[PDB]
Amino acid sequence: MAAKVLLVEDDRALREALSDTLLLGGHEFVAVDSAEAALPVLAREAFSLVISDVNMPGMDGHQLLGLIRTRYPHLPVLLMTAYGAVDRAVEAMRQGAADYLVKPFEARALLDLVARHALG
Ligand SMILES: [Ca+2]
Repeated sequence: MAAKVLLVEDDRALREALSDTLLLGGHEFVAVDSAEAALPVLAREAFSLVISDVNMPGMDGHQLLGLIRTRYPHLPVLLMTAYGAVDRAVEAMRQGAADYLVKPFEARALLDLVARHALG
């Protein structure tokens, strides 16, 4: 029943709360703080789902998205952001993001997102 979730979030505080929720739902995860840190991990381990922040000190989530859609065509990706914008949400969906999330969102919503979108 478990999913293995890659979590990409530069905010310490939100990263830990999201990890706490994932565990609550019986889910394996790896948490990194940058898209640049996510790429080595994506080549080491298979994941059922990627959840990435959009605004990060480095490569941004839209660039990580297009990069995951290239190398891992099977991998669902959720984008989350504090600064939502309609045009960029449209572009992420057009590129095959599973969802485009404006922060914040309750822990039970994140577990429903994983169930709706993770492989398995
Ligand atoms: Ca950020």
